[PDB]
Amino acid sequence: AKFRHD
Amino acid sequence: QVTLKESGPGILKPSQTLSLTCSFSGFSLSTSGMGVGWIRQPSGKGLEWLAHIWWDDDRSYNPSLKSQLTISKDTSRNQVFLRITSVDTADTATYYCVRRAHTTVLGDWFAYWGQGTLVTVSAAKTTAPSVYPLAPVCSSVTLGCLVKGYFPEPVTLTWNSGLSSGVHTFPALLQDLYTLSSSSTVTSSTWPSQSITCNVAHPASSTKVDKKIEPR
Amino acid sequence: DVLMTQTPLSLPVSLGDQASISCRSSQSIVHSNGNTYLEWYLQKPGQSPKLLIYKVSNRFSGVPDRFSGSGSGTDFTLKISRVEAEDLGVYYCFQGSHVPLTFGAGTKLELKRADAAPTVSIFPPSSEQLTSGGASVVCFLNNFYPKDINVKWKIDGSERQNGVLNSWTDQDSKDSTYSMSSTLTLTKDEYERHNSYTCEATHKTSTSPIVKSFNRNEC
Repeated sequence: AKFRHD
Repeated sequence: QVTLKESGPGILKPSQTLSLTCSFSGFSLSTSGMGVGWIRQPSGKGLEWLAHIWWDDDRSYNPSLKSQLTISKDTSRNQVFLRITSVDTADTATYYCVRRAHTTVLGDWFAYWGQGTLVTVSAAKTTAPSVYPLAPVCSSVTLGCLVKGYFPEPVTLTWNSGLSSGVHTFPALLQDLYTLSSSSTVTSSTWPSQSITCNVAHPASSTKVDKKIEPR
Repeated sequence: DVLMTQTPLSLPVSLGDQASISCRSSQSIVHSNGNTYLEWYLQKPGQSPKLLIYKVSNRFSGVPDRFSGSGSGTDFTLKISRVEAEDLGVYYCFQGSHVPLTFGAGTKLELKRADAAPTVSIFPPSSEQLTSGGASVVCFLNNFYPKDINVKWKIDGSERQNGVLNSWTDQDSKDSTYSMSSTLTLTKDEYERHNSYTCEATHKTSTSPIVKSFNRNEC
C-alpha cells in the first residue's frame, strides 16, 4: 500500500 | 504554537505491554486532513517509523510489527496512543510523537516532533556498579576507571586528580546490565606522589564511591 | 520496505567546503498522485530530527539557501554550497509515499582536521576485580584522527574475538578527534591460564600497528 496524500 | 509531548513507563520488562501517550496542542485531530503518528530511534541508531492515525480513524502500520501494534486517538482530549504488545530488549528506544497532514495547506511532512520519550526494556533489577581502579602497567601518565554491571542508568563519573588533566568518559553499553569506562591523563609530576581518585555515583542503588588508584 | 541507501554514511568536511549526500531508493518514490515525497532531516545530538527539505527540492522554514535538493525517481541528492558550524549532524533522507515510511541509515556530517595518531593505554585487571572472580583487560585509544581504527586483542600471540566490548566517543568538541575504549572480559581462571596480553591498533598514521602489552607474571 501507499501512504495517504491528496 | 504547536506542541507534542510523549509519555510512557520509562523502564519495562520483556514480554509485557508498552503503552504510549502523545498529548498535543495548537491543532486538532478533528481537522480533516490531519494526522498524528509515532517514530522510534534506538540509542545511537537510525529512525524507524511505527504507525500513523488519521482524523477519520484510517491508519497505517509498519507491516513488520503489525501483530504487536495498535494505534488509537481521543480527538476531544488531544491525545493519541500507541500499544506495543510483548516487547523485547530491541524495543528499547526513544519514542517520538509526530504530526503529519495529507493536504498541502496543513503540512504534509514531519515538521513537528515532540522531544521524545525514552523507553528501556529490561528484566534486570537495580544493581550497584562494581567500580574498578585501573592502574598503569608496571611526560604524562594515563589512569583509568572501569564501572561494571550496573542497572539502571545513569552513573556519573568524575575524576579527582591533583592541574592539567584530560578526561575521556565513554558512553555506557549493555552486558542485561551496563558497563562504562573512563580515562584520565595527567602530567608525570602528578602521580604517584599525590592521590588520584575515580568518583562514581549510582543514585538508584544509593552508591557513591571514591576509588583511589593505587600504584603497582 | 523501500530501502533508502545514503552515500556516504560518514562525510568529513572543512568549514567553507561544499558537501553532497546521495540517496537511492529500492523503488520509485513517486506517489499515485504524481508527487514525490522525498524529505531530508537533520538531527543533532540530544535533539529530535528537524525538517530541511520537502518534496525533493523545497527548503523548509529557517533553512538557509546554501542548502538544496535535487533528483527524481530513485536517485536523490542533498547539497550544501558552503558548510558552516551549525550544519554538522546526522542527515537522513526519507520517503513518505509508500508504507512503511522509511528513512535511510543516516549520514554523519563531520569536521576535518590534521591527522592524529592514537594514544594507547593498556590496563590489567584490578585487584578488586580479581578478588571477585572476574578478569577484564581495558585498552584506551585516545585522540586520533581520522576515526577509522583497527583494534585487535592478542593473548599469547594469537587473536581473541569473544568477550570484547567497545565504546566510541563522538567527535571531540575541543580538538575534533575520536576516542575509543575496548574491554576484554575473561573469567579469572582463564586469565591465569595465559601470560601475554596485547592491545594492538592500526591507524592510517603509521604502517605498523601500535602495540601495547603486559605480562601477567610481571604485575
